[PDB]
Amino acid sequence: GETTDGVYRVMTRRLLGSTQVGVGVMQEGVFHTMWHVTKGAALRSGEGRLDPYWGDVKQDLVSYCGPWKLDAAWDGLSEVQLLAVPPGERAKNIQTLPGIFKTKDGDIGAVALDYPAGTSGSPILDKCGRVIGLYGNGVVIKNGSYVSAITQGKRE
Amino acid sequence: DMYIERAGDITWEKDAEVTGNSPRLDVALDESGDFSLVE
Ligand SMILES: CCn1cnc2ccccc21
Repeated sequence: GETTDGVYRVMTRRLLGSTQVGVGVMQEGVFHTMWHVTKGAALRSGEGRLDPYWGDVKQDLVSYCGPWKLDAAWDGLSEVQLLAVPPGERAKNIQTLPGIFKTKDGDIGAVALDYPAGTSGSPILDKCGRVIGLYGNGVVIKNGSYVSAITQGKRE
Repeated sequence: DMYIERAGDITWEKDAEVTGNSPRLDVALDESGDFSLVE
C-alpha cells in the first residue's frame, strides 16, 4: 500500500457509508495514531495490511509496522500548528500558542481548538515541520470548550 | 475493516490562520487514558 510519509485519514465501512474515525502520521515506514481511533485493530492501505506493533491505552497511542518514531517536543514558548484533517474536508494548518495541562506527574502542552471527534490523530507541528504530538485526547472546560493535550510517545 | 487514505504532507505553512487561547488547567489522567479537570 501507500508508504509515503505524510498525514492520512483513518476510515471505516462498518457504519453508514464511509466514515472517518480519525487521522494518523506515516513517518519512517511507521503509522502513528491515537489508540481510541483504531482500538488496536489492523488497518488496510490499498491491497496491503498494517499490523499494530506497540500501543498503550493510558497514553492513548498506537504505532503500526514498527516502533513509535516521533520524538520532537513542544519547546514550551513558541506557537505551533495543528494540521487538522476534519471528516470530508481538506487538510488545513491552524497556528496557536499552546496552553498547559498541569498534572501530578508533570506538565504537558495543550491546544484549545475544537474539531469533530474524527479529527483525532491529527498532528501538531513545530516550526521545523516536526510532529510534537497528536491531537484528540483532552477535556471539556468550564465554558464548555474543548482543549486537547499535545500527546507524544517515546522513541525507544 | 479500517483503511487509510493520504490527506497531505506534514509541513509548517507560513501565514496560516492564527487562533485559540492558551489555558492553564489542573488535570488528572486515569488508568483508562481519560483526562478530567481537578478543582
Ligand atoms: C468533546 C469531544 N471532542 C470535541 N472535539 C474533539 C476532537 C477530538 C476528540 C474529541 C473531541
